Amino acid sequence: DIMVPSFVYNKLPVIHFLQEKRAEQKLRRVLDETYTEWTEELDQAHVTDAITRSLNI
Amino acid sequence: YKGEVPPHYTRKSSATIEQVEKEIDALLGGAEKLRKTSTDDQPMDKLTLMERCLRHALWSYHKEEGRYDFDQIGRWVVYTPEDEVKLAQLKREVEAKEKLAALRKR
Amino acid sequence: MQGSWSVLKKNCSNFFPGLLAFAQQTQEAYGIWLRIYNRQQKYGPTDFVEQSETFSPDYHKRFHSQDKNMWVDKELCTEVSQKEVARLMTYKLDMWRMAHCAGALLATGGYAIPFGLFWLANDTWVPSSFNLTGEELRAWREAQDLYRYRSAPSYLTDTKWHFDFHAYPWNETQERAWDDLFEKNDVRRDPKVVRPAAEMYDGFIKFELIRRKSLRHLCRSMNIPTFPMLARLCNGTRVRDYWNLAWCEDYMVITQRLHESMTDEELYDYAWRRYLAPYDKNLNREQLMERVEDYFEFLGPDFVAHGKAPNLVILTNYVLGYYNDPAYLEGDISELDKNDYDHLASWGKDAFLRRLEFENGPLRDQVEAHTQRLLAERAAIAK
Amino acid sequence: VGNGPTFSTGGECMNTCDIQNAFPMNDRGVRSSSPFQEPNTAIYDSYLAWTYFQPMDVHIEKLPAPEAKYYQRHTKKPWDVSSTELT
Amino acid sequence: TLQQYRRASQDKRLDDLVDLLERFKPVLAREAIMQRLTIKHLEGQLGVWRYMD
Ligand SMILES: CCCCCCCCCCCCCCCCCC(=O)OC[C@H](COP(=O)([O-])OCC(O)COP(=O)([O-])OC[C@@H](COC(=O)CCCCCCCCCCCCCCCCC)OC(=O)CCCCCCCCCCCCCCCCC)OC(=O)CCCCCCCCCCCCCCCCC
Ligand SMILES: CCCCCCCCCCCCCCCCCC(=O)OC[C@H](COP(=O)([O-])OCC(O)COP(=O)([O-])OC[C@@H](COC(=O)CCCCCCCCCCCCCCCCC)OC(=O)CCCCCCCCCCCCCCCCC)OC(=O)CCCCCCCCCCCCCCCCC
Ligand SMILES: CCCCCCCCCCCCCCCCCC(=O)OC[C@H](COP(=O)([O-])OCC(O)COP(=O)([O-])OC[C@@H](COC(=O)CCCCCCCCCCCCCCCCC)OC(=O)CCCCCCCCCCCCCCCCC)OC(=O)CCCCCCCCCCCCCCCCC
Ligand SMILES: CCCCCCCCCCCCCCCCCC(=O)OC[C@H](COP(=O)([O-])OCC(O)COP(=O)([O-])OC[C@@H](COC(=O)CCCCCCCCCCCCCCCCC)OC(=O)CCCCCCCCCCCCCCCCC)OC(=O)CCCCCCCCCCCCCCCCC
Ligand SMILES: CCCCCCCCCCCCCCCCCC(=O)OC[C@H](COP(=O)([O-])OCC(O)COP(=O)([O-])OC[C@@H](COC(=O)CCCCCCCCCCCCCCCCC)OC(=O)CCCCCCCCCCCCCCCCC)OC(=O)CCCCCCCCCCCCCCCCC
Ligand SMILES: CCCCCCCCCCCCO[C@@H]1O[C@H](CO)[C@@H](O[C@H]2O[C@H](CO)[C@@H](O)[C@H](O)[C@H]2O)[C@H](O)[C@H]1O
Repeated sequence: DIMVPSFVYNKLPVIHFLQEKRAEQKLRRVLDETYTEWTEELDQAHVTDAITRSLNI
Repeated sequence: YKGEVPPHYTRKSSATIEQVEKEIDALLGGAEKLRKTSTDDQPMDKLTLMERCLRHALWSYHKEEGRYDFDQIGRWVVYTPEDEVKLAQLKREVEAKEKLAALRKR
Repeated sequence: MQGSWSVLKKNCSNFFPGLLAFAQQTQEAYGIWLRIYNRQQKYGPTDFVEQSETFSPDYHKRFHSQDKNMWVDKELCTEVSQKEVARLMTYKLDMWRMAHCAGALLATGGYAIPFGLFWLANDTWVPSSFNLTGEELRAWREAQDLYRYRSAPSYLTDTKWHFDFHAYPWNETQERAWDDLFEKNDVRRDPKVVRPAAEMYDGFIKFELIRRKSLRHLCRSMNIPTFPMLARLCNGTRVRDYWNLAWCEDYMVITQRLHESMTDEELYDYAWRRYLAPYDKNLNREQLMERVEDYFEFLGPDFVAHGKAPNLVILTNYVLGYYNDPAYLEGDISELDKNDYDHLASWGKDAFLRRLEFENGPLRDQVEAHTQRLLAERAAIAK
Repeated sequence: VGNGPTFSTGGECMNTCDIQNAFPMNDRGVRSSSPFQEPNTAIYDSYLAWTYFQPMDVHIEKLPAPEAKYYQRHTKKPWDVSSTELT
Repeated sequence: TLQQYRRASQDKRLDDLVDLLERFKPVLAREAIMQRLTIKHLEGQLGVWRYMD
């Protein structure tokens, strides 16, 4: 009735703060893993050059 | 050059990109009053981080699809000089192919 | 699970058929265990067979050592099949509970009968053989899962709190592993990220130094009877035997890829015996396979290479994390619009409360300035 | 404003307690008496110093109510008793 | 042909975006709950039992 409730009450703030920090850490890790991917595709100039070779020009 | 068609992947969900964009807009619209701007060098907020991540993913998907809206891509995707360089290359290629069409049609 | 009259009737009806089935299972499991024990004694390492002594560095109390007193029989498939091992494990659980009940009966003579009535009214401690139909088996499994839910969070909190209050991780990767190990089951934990916590806790506490209270919590979470607990080296022996059998079966399955060919119900039972898949979650084959593969990955390549599993304490914490459901929250958000201290409104504010409101209210700056100016004037007059 | 109590403090000054970092600090430099944010927290100096928070009428931009799906967790168990019911 | 190539990757990205949205929604819900709790706290009408619940 008295002791355990008082100690739980004393615990509450630190746990709340630590859990808030943990959530912010999760969000930060989520953000840090985002990178914009740039893909390289075969230049069409080579395709045009090959077309010329097929044209036998 | 590409290789071969990659193995089929099944959407574990089902929603159009338009539906996703509308959902994102609704989610970010309710927090506009709470959302507060700050200096670039200052730490960001939860709303700002969520908006940046969502818009980055959305605009990356759009650019991959073909909706080359550079005005928003330069805002929600540019975070590195490499991004700016590859965007410039993409912006010249896109706008050059367009011009060449008019010359080749006329 | 709380006792009920319906469960009491169910168990009373199936009491003697259950005992007969238990006796038949006892014969079969004795045969299986005889085979396994002979194989261990013949091909087991010298330390394992001789029961090498490992003493704690503080009070020199002997306890089973994971490296020496636990051995994985890579070639057990020749003599014993996976199904036989699972049968042996289930019978070990049932025999433990039945042995405790029989010991109580022998100790207290005919005075245990009302306690037997209490026992039969709950499916928590009755053998699986007492269920003669699918619905009864489902209810029994639900009771076992309820007990696991009741017990596991305490064990997890004990471990986490003791470590976090008496030590900290060395490097960032260990920090991430420790933080992600104790996440709620609603999220999926990557075994690769979490594995280093095993080495960290080996640095902190091995299975040979496990405390008696933590052991009691673990036994509660594993549906192992704990009364009378006695010395920590009895339930510790039970846990060691169960996990040794589980590791042998896991090695067999991994080597032979039996889980892929394993049917849905058998796969679910296999996961359940590993404390990975509660029945109340109604998991499908995809989720069961994902969790089983995660468990195998957590075991790591070294398990197949040498038969050395990670720290048993951290392994138990990881597996039991699936029973750590998110803390319940029921009620609409509108309930936050009410007031909790309306009954005090009639009392009003006394003089001290009025003073505090005046000093720390919106006019606080004005009052502070006035008070400081008055005090400065009085001090100047005094000088 | 009402005369109701607030988060209990135990007569501790949060600017010097062993867990002071868990209490947010306001602009005035006075740490809060509760995990929440308090603008008008103060410190009083009796034989021992103690932190005090005076409730006041303040408006905060209220985010719209979310859906019940995203904050309700129906994991209640027969043994579970809520803090309100316990009270 | 390119669409056939850039189809599975696009599907995975879309699913990841949906999952990210579903992951962010609970955070906003918690933030709203904390805002309401703070509002009641500043009025002196918040009990510890309610906060823990
Ligand atoms: C009539 C006199 C009565 C006297 C008073 C008694 C008072 C009650 C005390 C308890 C007595 C026993 C009760 C029955 C238990 C069931 C049998 C048994 O041992 O089950 C195995 C099982 C062993 O547990 P474990 O942890 O797996 O063992 C680890 C070992 O490594 C296991 O080794 P392993 O890993 O190599 O595996 C081996 C396993 C492999 O086998 C298998 O896997 C197959 C299955 C075998 C076991 C089957 C058990 C079935 C139990 C249920 C039976 C049916 C119940 C039906 C109920 C309803 C009926 C209507 O086989 C075994 O389990 C063999 C264990 C060794 C034998 C133990 C028995 C010794 C006593 C009997 C001989 C007496 C000789 C007297 C000579 C007199 C000369 C003058 O027993 C238990 O669960 C332990 C008992 C739990 C209760 C403990 C309560 C406190 C006891 C304190 C006693 C202190 C000394 C006495 C004084 C007390 C003063 C206060
Ligand atoms: C036919 C059948 C088949 C054959 C037989 C087969 C074998 C059967 C036997 C084996 C069965 C084993 C399994 C049993 C499972 C069930 C155990 C159990 O009881 O569960 C709780 C069970 C309910 O279980 P449940 O609802 O299923 O919940 C289970 C949960 O999982 C909750 O689980 P939990 O874990 O939370 O519960 C555990 C709880 C279990 O405990 C309890 O739950 C407490 C139960 C009693 C509560 C009583 C509350 C009400 C009090 C009323 C007071 C009187 C009111 C006024 C009456 C006015 C009448 C006119 O705590 C403990 O385990 C503590 C253990 C304590 C051990 C103590 C050891 C002492 C050793 C001493 C020191 C020695 C040191 C060494 C010295 C050496 C020296 C040389 O409790 C009850 O049913 C309560 C019954 C209350 C009866 C009425 C009040 C007493 C009436 C007395 C009448 C006296 C008449 C004569 C008077 C003469 C005067 C001259
Ligand atoms: C506001 C006021 C309210 C009212 C208050 C009333 C006044 C209370 C004031 C005093 C209270 C504190 C007293 C403390 C004393 C010191 C205790 C101590 O030092 O313990 C150390 C230590 C602590 O135990 P532990 O093993 O570490 O774990 C204890 C936890 O509670 C284990 O917890 P867990 O969670 O790990 O396990 C949970 C679960 C786990 O589930 C299981 O374990 C499976 C089921 C197991 C069933 C039992 C298996 C037993 C196997 C054999 C044990 C050895 C027998 C030795 C030979 C027999 C000796 C009698 O176990 C259970 O549910 C246990 C069920 C037990 C039910 C019985 C509890 C007593 C209720 C009253 C009935 C008797 C009334 C007599 C007086 C009235 C007569 C008219 O005790 C032991 O080592 C246990 C030794 C037990 C020996 C047998 C009992 C000897 C005492 C005399 C019995 C007389 C019987 C008379 C029959 C009727 C004649 C007419
Ligand atoms: C209603 C019934 C009433 C019953 C009353 C009787 C008492 C209760 C009965 C039993 C109750 C159940 C629970 C008992 C405790 C269980 C402990 C436990 O879990 O052990 C697990 C453990 C199993 O674990 P494990 O891994 O296999 O092996 C343990 C490891 O070695 C562990 O490795 P470690 O690293 O820990 O190694 C250390 C370990 C090493 O020890 C062991 O573990 C080995 C086993 C014990 C060996 C004990 C004998 C040592 C040599 C004695 C030499 C005496 C020579 C005297 C010559 C005199 C010539 C004139 O421990 C020690 O070093 C301790 C040594 C003993 C020191 C004794 C000091 C006594 C001081 C006396 C002060 C003065 C007294 C008053 C004045 C008297 C004189 C005027 O069990 C055992 O090893 C043996 C358990 C034996 C249980 C007791 C059996 C009771 C039989 C009762 C029969 C009589 C009944 C009378 C009834 C009367 C009417 C009612
Ligand atoms: C309603 C009330 C009615 C009246 C009630 C009357 C009450 C009388 C008050 C006086 C009683 C004092 C004794 C209290 C015992 C409980 C202590 C306890 O729970 O402490 C927790 C204590 C705290 O542990 P923890 O803090 O969790 O962890 C610390 C360590 O990590 C733990 O790590 P660990 O487990 O590895 O280390 C411990 C373990 C490590 O050691 C081992 O593993 C090796 C085991 C070696 C065993 C050696 C046995 C030697 C026996 C030789 C017999 C030779 C044959 C003789 C035959 C002819 C003569 C009969 O060593 C032991 O604990 C065993 C020590 C030797 C036990 C001897 C048998 C019990 C004697 C009880 C009577 C004592 C005198 C009483 C009168 C004076 C009182 C001032 O845990 C233990 O000690 C666990 C084991 C407990 C065993 C004793 C209890 C067994 C159950 C009793 C059954 C009989 C019931 C009779 C009922 C009578 C009703 C009237
Ligand atoms: C009341 C008491 C109740 C007791 C209950 C439990 C009883 C258990 C009995 C088990 C009997 C096993 O049977 C026993 O097995 C061992 C191990 O294979 C055999 O052991 C044999 O092979 C081993 C291994 O190569 C050799 O180290 C040993 O020298 C040799 O004898 C025994 O020759 C055999 O007799």
